[PDB]
Amino acid sequence: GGELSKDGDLIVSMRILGKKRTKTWHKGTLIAIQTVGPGKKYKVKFDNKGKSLLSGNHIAYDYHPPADKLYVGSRVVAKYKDGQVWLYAGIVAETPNVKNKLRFLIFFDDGYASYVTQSELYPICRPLKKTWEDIEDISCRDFIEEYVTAYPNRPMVLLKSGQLIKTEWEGTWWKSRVEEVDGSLVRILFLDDKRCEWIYRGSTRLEPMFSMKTSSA
Amino acid sequence: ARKSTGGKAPRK
Ligand code: NA
Repeated sequence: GGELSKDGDLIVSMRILGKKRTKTWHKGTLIAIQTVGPGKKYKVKFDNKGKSLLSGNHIAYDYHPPADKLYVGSRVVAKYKDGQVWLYAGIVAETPNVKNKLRFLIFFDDGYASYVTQSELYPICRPLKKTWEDIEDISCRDFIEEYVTAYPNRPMVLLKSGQLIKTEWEGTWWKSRVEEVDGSLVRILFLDDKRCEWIYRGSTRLEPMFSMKTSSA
Repeated sequence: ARKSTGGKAPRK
C-alpha cells in the first residue's frame, strides 16, 4: 500500500537527481513513490548504473533554479570542480548581487565553499524545514545553523591582496598570504606548500577574524 | 593548486 504516482510536482517518470552512497549525485528517473512509515520514499533508476530508494531530501530536480527563487539556507546540489566535475549537496550562503558578480555562494556539506552560477545548481526536492539538519558533519551542521540564523549579520574581515596572515587548517595555524579577494571569499596561499584555498571572509580560520571573535569585554 | 578543504571553522 501507499503507492503514489505523484506528490505535488513530483511525478513518476520525471527526470531527477539522486544522492548515491558516495555522496555524489547522479541523473535518473523517478520510477516510484511510496508512503512508508512517517513519509514518502522515492525510487530512482539512475541513467548510468543502479537503483536507490531515497528520502525526499536526497533527490533534486533536474533543472536550474529560476532567477530569484533560492534564498540563504536553501538546500541545493551544486557543481564541484577538480581539474572533473561532480555534483555535491550544500547550502546557499549568498544570492546573486553585482559584487558577487551575480553568483551563488555555496557552503557544501563537507565545509568546502565556492561561488557557482545559476546553471551550476539544482534545488533539492523536499529539504528539511531546518535545512542544515541533514548535514552529516556536525561541525558543518552547527556552523550552517549559526550562519543562516544570524544572516544578514555577517562580521567579516577586510583583507587586501599581498597581506600576510595566519590561517588555520586541520588544527595548525599556518603562515599564509592573501592572493585575491572575490566577494565574500578570499584566496589564501599557504606559504609552506604553496597551495591555495578559498575561505569565507567571516571564517574564524582567518586569524584576524579569530582574533576579533575571541575578544570580549 | 588547491588545498583540501579545511571547512568553515577551526578544527575542534
Ligand atoms: Na535571524
